[PDB]
Amino acid sequence: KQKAVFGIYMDKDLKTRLKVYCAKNNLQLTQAIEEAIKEYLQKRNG
Amino acid sequence: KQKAVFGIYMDKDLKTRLKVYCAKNNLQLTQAIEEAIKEYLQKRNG
Repeated sequence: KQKAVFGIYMDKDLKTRLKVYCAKNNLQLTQAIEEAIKEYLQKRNG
Repeated sequence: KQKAVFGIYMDKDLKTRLKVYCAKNNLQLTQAIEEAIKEYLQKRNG
Protein backbone atom coordinates (compact mmCIF):
# COMPACT_ATOMS: atom_id res chain seq x y z
CA LYS A 1 0.00 0.00 0.00
CA GLN A 2 2.99 2.30 0.51
CA LYS A 3 3.40 3.98 -2.84
CA ALA A 4 6.25 5.40 -4.86
CA VAL A 5 6.68 6.83 -8.33
CA PHE A 6 8.83 5.57 -11.16
CA GLY A 7 9.91 7.34 -14.32
CA ILE A 8 12.09 5.28 -16.63
CA TYR A 9 12.87 4.85 -20.31
CA MET A 10 11.91 1.29 -21.21
CA ASP A 11 11.50 -0.31 -24.66
CA LYS A 12 8.28 0.25 -26.54
CA ASP A 13 7.37 -3.18 -27.88
CA LEU A 14 8.03 -4.70 -24.47
CA LYS A 15 6.14 -2.10 -22.40
CA THR A 16 3.50 -2.09 -25.12
CA ARG A 17 3.19 -5.87 -25.08
CA LEU A 18 2.36 -5.54 -21.40
CA LYS A 19 0.04 -2.65 -22.35
CA VAL A 20 -1.81 -5.14 -24.53
CA TYR A 21 -1.76 -7.53 -21.62
CA CYS A 22 -3.45 -4.77 -19.63
CA ALA A 23 -5.92 -4.36 -22.46
CA LYS A 24 -6.61 -8.09 -22.59
CA ASN A 25 -7.06 -8.55 -18.85
CA ASN A 26 -8.34 -4.99 -18.50
CA LEU A 27 -5.54 -4.66 -15.94
CA GLN A 28 -3.85 -1.45 -14.92
CA LEU A 29 -0.48 -0.79 -16.56
CA THR A 30 1.04 -0.16 -13.14
CA GLN A 31 -0.58 -3.21 -11.56
CA ALA A 32 0.89 -5.31 -14.37
CA ILE A 33 4.38 -3.84 -13.96
CA GLU A 34 4.18 -4.48 -10.23
CA GLU A 35 3.06 -8.06 -10.80
CA ALA A 36 5.80 -8.36 -13.40
CA ILE A 37 8.55 -7.00 -11.22
CA LYS A 38 7.13 -8.88 -8.22
CA GLU A 39 7.13 -12.33 -9.81
CA TYR A 40 10.49 -11.42 -11.28
CA LEU A 41 12.24 -10.99 -7.95
CA GLN A 42 10.82 -14.26 -6.66
CA LYS A 43 11.67 -16.05 -9.89
CA ARG A 44 15.15 -14.67 -9.58
CA ASN A 45 16.31 -14.07 -5.99
CA GLY A 46 15.92 -10.50 -4.75
CA LYS B 1 16.10 -0.31 -28.90
CA GLN B 2 12.93 1.70 -29.57
CA LYS B 3 12.38 3.55 -26.33
CA ALA B 4 9.41 4.87 -24.41
CA VAL B 5 8.85 6.49 -21.04
CA PHE B 6 6.80 5.26 -18.12
CA GLY B 7 5.58 7.14 -15.07
CA ILE B 8 3.56 5.07 -12.64
CA TYR B 9 2.80 4.82 -8.93
CA MET B 10 4.05 1.42 -7.80
CA ASP B 11 4.57 0.10 -4.26
CA LYS B 12 7.73 1.04 -2.42
CA ASP B 13 8.92 -2.21 -0.85
CA LEU B 14 8.40 -4.00 -4.16
CA LYS B 15 10.07 -1.40 -6.40
CA THR B 16 12.69 -0.99 -3.70
CA ARG B 17 13.31 -4.73 -3.48
CA LEU B 18 14.12 -4.58 -7.17
CA LYS B 19 16.19 -1.45 -6.43
CA VAL B 20 18.24 -3.63 -4.09
CA TYR B 21 18.39 -6.20 -6.83
CA CYS B 22 19.85 -3.46 -9.01
CA ALA B 23 22.27 -2.66 -6.21
CA LYS B 24 23.26 -6.30 -5.83
CA ASN B 25 23.77 -6.97 -9.53
CA ASN B 26 24.75 -3.35 -10.13
CA LEU B 27 21.94 -3.42 -12.70
CA GLN B 28 20.00 -0.44 -13.93
CA LEU B 29 16.58 0.05 -12.34
CA THR B 30 15.03 0.33 -15.79
CA GLN B 31 16.89 -2.69 -17.16
CA ALA B 32 15.59 -4.71 -14.21
CA ILE B 33 12.00 -3.55 -14.71
CA GLU B 34 12.26 -4.42 -18.39
CA GLU B 35 13.67 -7.86 -17.58
CA ALA B 36 10.95 -8.20 -14.96
CA ILE B 37 8.11 -7.22 -17.22
CA LYS B 38 9.68 -9.18 -20.09
CA GLU B 39 9.96 -12.50 -18.27
CA TYR B 40 6.54 -11.77 -16.86
CA LEU B 41 4.76 -11.71 -20.21
CA GLN B 42 6.45 -14.93 -21.28
CA LYS B 43 5.74 -16.57 -17.93
CA ARG B 44 2.16 -15.50 -18.33
CA ASN B 45 0.97 -15.23 -21.95
CA GLY B 46 1.07 -11.73 -23.42
